[PDB]
Amino acid sequence: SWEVGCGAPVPLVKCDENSPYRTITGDCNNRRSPALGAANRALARWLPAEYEDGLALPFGWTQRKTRNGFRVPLAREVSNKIVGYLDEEGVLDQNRSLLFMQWGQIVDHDLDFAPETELGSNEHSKTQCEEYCIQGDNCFPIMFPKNDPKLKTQGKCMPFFRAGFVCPTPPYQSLAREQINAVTSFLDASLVYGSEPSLASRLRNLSSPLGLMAVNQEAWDHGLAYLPFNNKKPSPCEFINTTARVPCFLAGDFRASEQILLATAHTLLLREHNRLARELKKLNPHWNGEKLYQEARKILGAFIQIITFRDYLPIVLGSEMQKWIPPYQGYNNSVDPRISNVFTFAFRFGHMEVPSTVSRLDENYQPWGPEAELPLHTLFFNTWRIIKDGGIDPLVRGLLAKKSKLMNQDKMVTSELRNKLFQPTHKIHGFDLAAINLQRCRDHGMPGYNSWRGFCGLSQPKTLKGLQTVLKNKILAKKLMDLYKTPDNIDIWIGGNAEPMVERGRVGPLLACLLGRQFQQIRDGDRFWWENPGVFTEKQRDSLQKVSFSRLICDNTHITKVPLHAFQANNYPHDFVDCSTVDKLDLSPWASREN
Ligand code: HEM
Ligand SMILES: *[C@@H]1O[C@H](CO)[C@@H](O[C@@H]2O[C@H](CO)[C@@H](O)[C@H](O)[C@H]2NC(C)=O)[C@H](O)[C@H]1NC(C)=O
Ligand SMILES: *[C@@H]1O[C@H](CO)[C@@H](O)[C@H](O)[C@H]1NC(C)=O
Ligand SMILES: *[C@@H]1O[C@H](CO)[C@@H](O)[C@H](O)[C@H]1NC(C)=O
Ligand SMILES: *[C@@H]1O[C@H](CO)[C@@H](O)[C@H](O)[C@H]1NC(C)=O
Ligand SMILES: O=N[O-]
Ligand SMILES: [Ca+2]
Ligand SMILES: [Zn+2]
Repeated sequence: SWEVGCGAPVPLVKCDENSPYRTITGDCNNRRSPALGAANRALARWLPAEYEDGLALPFGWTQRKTRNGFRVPLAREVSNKIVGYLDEEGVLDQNRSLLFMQWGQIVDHDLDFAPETELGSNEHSKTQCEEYCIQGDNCFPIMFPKNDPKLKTQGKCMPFFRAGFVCPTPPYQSLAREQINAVTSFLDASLVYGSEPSLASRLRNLSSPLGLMAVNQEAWDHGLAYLPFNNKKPSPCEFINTTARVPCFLAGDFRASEQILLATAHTLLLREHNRLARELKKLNPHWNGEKLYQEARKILGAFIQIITFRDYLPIVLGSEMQKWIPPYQGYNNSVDPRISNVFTFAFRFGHMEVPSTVSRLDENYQPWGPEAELPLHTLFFNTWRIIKDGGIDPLVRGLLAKKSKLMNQDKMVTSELRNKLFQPTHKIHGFDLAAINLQRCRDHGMPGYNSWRGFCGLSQPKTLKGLQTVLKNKILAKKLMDLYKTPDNIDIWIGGNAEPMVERGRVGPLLACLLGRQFQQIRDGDRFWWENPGVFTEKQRDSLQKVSFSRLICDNTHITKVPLHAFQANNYPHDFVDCSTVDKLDLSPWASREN
């Protein structure tokens, strides 16, 4: 009927239908449709894109173009009036560790990245957006409202660049603009291994045939490995401390250095690979490098899948888990495994779970030195604090022993992200992630709040009194109505995040539906789902049932006291046990004898 062919990246690699291992690109997962859930393709559209001109321009682009007859509010104004708060006292989640926040971010980076556009190589267009706050082409600046403190110290706007779109990088489309997913849609450790062959090979330790990943040679961690440095310049991790001059790390995912606990999580995954691979080699001395790498990569992918679906999702979705993600029934080649455009906003519920400080703790899980607790904003693109301030062990104790922020209708996003965010190319701790999220919703042509309520079979408030009942909050509903005029116009990120949480979950009804549908699809539409008969043996699944974040720590750090349930709020030493009492990963079922 139409032309579902459009594609410049058209990697169309040769599919080995006999391959026991994933491609890096995610091609060849679906036999009938080989590019399905592959990287560098369009994000899936669950609903048609909504742009000001029907094609590509965001709502808010043209000041004289209403949405449903109302001006859309400035992203930064919604952020100041609704998302911001002063008092960090009483904000912490009494039953979620900081690792619950951190694992969310890890799983997100595995599933989606819509990278900002670039046109040429060296343009004035780049700085002209920052410098002159001029809207045009892929410059879509976040303008400050009249009373904004940042107007006094930071100029007229926050620079913002439109997300890249599929087919051309620069020329527009006759159909609607579709944003790219740069990573594999499968939950497959693409953030450890990469989603492009090139990056994927640039990262491996080929030198030895042991199937190990490439490590920092310039620096080490009390025996244990560092991610290699990206020695590309200019380095944002260098720029935040020109003295220490420590570059960003080099991971499967370009975002790995964005904050120090992400860099930490990633470090442990570079590690557990090698712990697994070496264990494989001891157990299978005949196996070559490929076999150890590919088999190592496949055990790590299975680890992330299990932690995500057994430990993480049930305490996000709560009473709604069983409704959207019922027990697995095997692989369904008819399920669309693509990450949706809306999911990339839904999964940003995580921004409301980030607390204002990060701690380094000791063996007695006590403050580590005199500057043990640090403000989050000092830790963006910060690699020097890991290398020159005691490696990742003290940060990992913090992940276990400290708590996530709880989402709160009156305390949504900490000022560490809402006012002090650091972005590369940009020299300030002065960005607003909430404002960015709202601007990006529009950039991506997102349907409004009630389109999504409708999509999920939920009520669609049309008046102030309607909104008050759905949000169970008069003041929040009144502020949203003063800004948006109609609930139809509420940006999905703030609409979804404003809903009271479901019984025993950390998101409201709308997000539970959007997140739950996506997670159900990425499991059921995945030919390499760990539990799909023929991916792993009866005996391996008995032994993969064993895996744990508690054990991943024990086995790749010098930490010897851990919680059993590492995502729940754990207080030392009362809710902690010694590592010996924690089920280990019995690799005996990977034992190969072919003689
Ligand atoms: C300190 C922690 C974090 C920082 C500094 C951070 C920062 C960012 C930034 C700068 C973006 C890009 C925004 C844009 O340009 O539109 C982003 C996107 C995102 N963040 Fe966060 N974030 C954090 C934690 C989390 C957590 C905990 C989650 C989930 C549980 C999460 C999920 C996402 C998702 C899904 C996106 C969109 C990814 C895409 O491009 O497809 N983040 N984050
Ligand atoms: C790939 O792995 C090899 C073997 O594990 C690494 O070579 C070793 O490097 C360290 C320090 O550079 C030495 O302490 C070991 O004794 C070396 N062993 C051997 C057998 O060479 C090599 O550095 C790794 N390569 C990269 C680029 O990360
Ligand atoms: C830069 O790092 C050095 C250690 O290399 C540290 O002593 C110094 O305090 C750092 N400065 C800043 C501003 O972070
Ligand atoms: C496979 O997926 C499609 C679409 O979700 C569904 O209609 C079909 O019945 C599924 N097959 C099974 C056995 O569930
Ligand atoms: C804390 O969370 C866990 C799930 O991780 C749950 O089983 C437990 O009941 C919760 N504890 C409290 C005190 O609410
Ligand atoms: O995508 N990082 O939050
Ligand atoms: Ca992936
Ligand atoms: Zn700047």
